[PDB]
Amino acid sequence: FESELGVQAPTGFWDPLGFAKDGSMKAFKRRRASEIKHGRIAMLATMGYITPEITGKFPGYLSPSTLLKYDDIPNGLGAISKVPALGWAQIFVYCGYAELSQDQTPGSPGAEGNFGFKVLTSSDPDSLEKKLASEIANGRLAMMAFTGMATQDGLTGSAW
Amino acid sequence: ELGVQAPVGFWDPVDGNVASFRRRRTVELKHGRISMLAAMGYMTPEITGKFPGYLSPSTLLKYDDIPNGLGAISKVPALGWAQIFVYCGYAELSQDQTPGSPGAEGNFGFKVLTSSDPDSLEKKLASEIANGRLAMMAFTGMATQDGLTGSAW
Amino acid sequence: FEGELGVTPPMGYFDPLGLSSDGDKKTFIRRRKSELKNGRVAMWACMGWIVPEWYRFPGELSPSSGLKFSEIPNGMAALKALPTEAWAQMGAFVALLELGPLWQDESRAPGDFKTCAKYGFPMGSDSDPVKNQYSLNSEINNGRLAMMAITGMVFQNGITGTTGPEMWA
Amino acid sequence: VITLTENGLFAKQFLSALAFYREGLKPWQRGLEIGMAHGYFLIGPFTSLGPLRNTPEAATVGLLCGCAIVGIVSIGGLIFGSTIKPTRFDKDGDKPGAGFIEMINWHAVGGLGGAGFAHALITVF
Amino acid sequence: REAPKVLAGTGGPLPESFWDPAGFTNNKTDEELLFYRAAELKHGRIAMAAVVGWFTNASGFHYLGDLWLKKPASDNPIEAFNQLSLLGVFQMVFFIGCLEWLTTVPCPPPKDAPWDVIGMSDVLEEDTDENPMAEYKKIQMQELNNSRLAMVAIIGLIVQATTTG
Ligand code: CLA
Ligand code: CLA
Ligand code: CLA
Ligand SMILES: CC1=C(/C=C/C(C)=C/C=C/C(C)=C/C=C/C=C(C)/C=C/C=C(C)/C=C/C2=C(C)CCCC2(C)C)C(C)(C)CCC1
Repeated sequence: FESELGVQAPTGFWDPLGFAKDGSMKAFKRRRASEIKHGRIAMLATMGYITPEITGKFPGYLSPSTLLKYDDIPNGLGAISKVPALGWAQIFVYCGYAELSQDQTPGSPGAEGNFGFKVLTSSDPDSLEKKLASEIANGRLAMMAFTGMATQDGLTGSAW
Repeated sequence: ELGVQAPVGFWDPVDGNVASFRRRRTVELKHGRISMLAAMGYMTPEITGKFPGYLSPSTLLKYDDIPNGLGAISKVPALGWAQIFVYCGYAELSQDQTPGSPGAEGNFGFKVLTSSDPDSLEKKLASEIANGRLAMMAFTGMATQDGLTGSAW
Repeated sequence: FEGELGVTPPMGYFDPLGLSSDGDKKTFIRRRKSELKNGRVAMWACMGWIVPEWYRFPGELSPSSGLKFSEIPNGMAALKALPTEAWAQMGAFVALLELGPLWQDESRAPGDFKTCAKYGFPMGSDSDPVKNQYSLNSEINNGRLAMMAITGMVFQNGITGTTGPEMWA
Repeated sequence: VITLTENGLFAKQFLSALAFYREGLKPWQRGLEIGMAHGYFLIGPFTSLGPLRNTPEAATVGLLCGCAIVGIVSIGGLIFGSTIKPTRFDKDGDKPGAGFIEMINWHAVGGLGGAGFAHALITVF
Repeated sequence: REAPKVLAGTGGPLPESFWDPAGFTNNKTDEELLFYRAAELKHGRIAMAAVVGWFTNASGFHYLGDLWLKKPASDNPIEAFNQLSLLGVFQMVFFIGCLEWLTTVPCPPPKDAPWDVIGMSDVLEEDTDENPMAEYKKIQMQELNNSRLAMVAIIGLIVQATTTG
């Protein structure tokens, strides 16, 4: 496989470690499904750190019983022990459905990153590849940005 | 057909298909039912009081000690609302939308529509969805009231 | 068996004692699998003696024993100084490799494993002996060299009684 | 009369894959495998709860006794192969019972090896 | 259904109710569905033994582990795992590793019924009409329904133990 949505321009078929010399045709889609899912999580993850930094923490109470003004929970690592395990369980449940929804089993329409969002469905103006490639490329950038951001929040100690 | 109403048309300045509308319809009716349950559910801890009582887990003879519209918690009934959440899932995994051949039909277990009073299609199917839409806005508006405008009444 | 992947210019087809004069293609397959596997173990073993003489891993081998990687003796004395539970877990792990991933399929190439890559990199490829005839020979000769060396290093430790400068003059 | 424990799929494949029955094994390989198993196992009953179980060595005695048991059963196997002479392991056109005798000799060798390996593990660890 | 007919009449609350309220089986092939069942039965069979092992250990019967540690281990099975000597755990892993090796490579189950690890399919009938027998489908239900209950049961034990003691 050398002609999918991943080959943008600055690098060609970038497989230095040779996962494609033996990458089966379904393995590409499986790994592509992994890449699309990873990239979309990273975009949500990145927003989830840069947005509470500039925009203040949620005006609210997070847990109506355990006094969480969103300000005692820091933006970054360590918030895992600050957010309640149930608010952690409830986001785990919500993400649990989002895959136990319309299936992403091998060969299913959910297995190539298609789920039915269609926020940006341009009327096929030679832009379906543009939006697809942009999502993949941004997800690749978001994953790299997050890992640096995670190391930023860890090695320094807090936030950035 | 179905939920098309009278004061407005298809009200789609944004689905607009068949299969996608069917899934959206299932979401619409589902959200409608909960709001109607929640709206009338919120008015009851008000007049008629916090009706509950009897021997409950860590809440024996609890007169629905979960106060306010949000319910709070503090091991008062709201922890028992998780049992409502769990048993709500049981009906959501047994009598669900995957075997729900029409939009949001659960085969009418109660048979209320078998001439007991509701009817198939026509106004009743349109009245259910329209009432659900009103309650969903009402429940959300009631959520704003409890948050920063006192309590319900 | 000249032309099999193991013939090299220094000796051609060595077979001095004539241990494979008759065909016995089954015997050659078994002995080749042993030659590759013993070479790979020897190659990993040969690096296992050199590196501790320069670098030691930072942490503790058995944190609930005080034992840290530094104080474990090198060579054939760690067997009686590394706790028996430690060595038993290596045996269990090598058992996993020999029974699970690194299980030589009969139909596959002599040293081919159905889960490892071109030099052994975990996560793999099916072998292509004709194209890779250079590296397959390179592995055998390096394994052949390692087997001589590791037999040396263990022998050096057996006589000198250490792993320091005297063990390797 | 087919039963689960002898004629089930797992039972059939387990019996067929034993060293005595495994396809493609040279007789010396079957002997070596069986002997390694026997020699490794036989050390235990002597080095523990033996006459010298509490002595400082207490294991070389077990090693000697296990090697003796392996040798005795190997002698019995040689008697069996020189009297009954099973011919199911002989290759075509060979002295009858030669395969069985080779299997028994390599069982003796494997018993020595397994006993020594068990003793080495006990002493080292 | 087509392909889910190979695992038909074997799940649901009642025996002939294909539950699947996530579409995990539709569009999947026959071998994949059979492999999914092989995962289900293997999880359930271990779960049944796991629950039994949990109860015979949470009541005070941990002989091998009381006689190896030379002290009565704690009744809490999670905490007793830590106290159990590391030699015992490694041997426990190795024994299961040998069993898992034994079933897979030397004595593989068939490819049409990948859960027949004992291999009854070569002596079983499963398709006769007798009443005082041929209830093998019913005993398949009891294995599956019990095992499914054991799967959620053992998770409840572990989750509650690791959280609310
Ligand atoms: C979850 C991560 C992930 C996965 C599954 C994929 C998967 C894929 N990418 Mg991809 N990619 C990623 C991340 C990932 N990518 C990131 C972060 C970048 C930005 C650098 C890219 C940039 C990129 C380009 C430019 C192209 C692809 C292409 C592809 C496809 C074929 C290549 C292949 O087999 O890659 C398999 C990938 C893996 C097996 C990932 C292994 C990662 C290793 C184990 C670690 C790498 C080092 C890591 C950064 C260390 C982190 C440090 C940390 C420990 C502290 C395949 C669908 C090509 C394509 O679409 O061809 C049609 C293509 O042209 N990708
Ligand atoms: C769960 C919510 C939900 C869902 C899924 C639907 C679904 C549907 N509605 Mg419906 N509706 C709802 C709530 C909902 N409704 C409420 C609360 C009202 C009362 C105002 C209505 C009033 C209404 C009318 C009058 C009509 C419909 C119709 C329809 C159908 C086609 C319309 C369409 O494509 O919309 C697609 C819309 C979206 C994809 C956007 C979803 C909503 C976004 C996410 C937010 C909207 C703004 C919100 C107020 C801000 C929330 C803030 C919050 C984050 C704090 C479709 C089945 C039409 C119909 O019958 O068609 C046959 C029709 O005529 N609806
Ligand atoms: C290892 C777990 C596992 C697996 C692989 C299967 C596999 C199967 N089940 Mg099954 N089941 C299980 C556990 C499992 N089951 C448990 C615990 C229960 C009790 C509720 C059931 C109850 C059940 C019924 C009632 C029926 C099946 C059926 C089936 C078959 C259809 C495929 C299917 O449903 O999805 C296969 C794929 C999965 C099950 C994916 C596993 C679940 C995913 C990973 C998400 C779950 C994560 C969870 C939410 C969080 C974990 C903690 C949790 C305990 C809270 C298939 C052979 C149907 C059948 O064959 O009938 C003819 C059927 O009717 N199952
Ligand atoms: C209890 C149990 C059981 C059983 C088990 C068994 C039966 C076991 C056995 C085991 C065994 C029985 C093991 C063994 C092993 C052995 C080994 C491991 C050996 C080795 C050896 C070696 C290695 C050797 C080598 C050598 C040789 C060959 C010769 C020369 C010298 C030398 C030394 C080099 C069952 C399952 C029923 C159930 C429950 C549990």
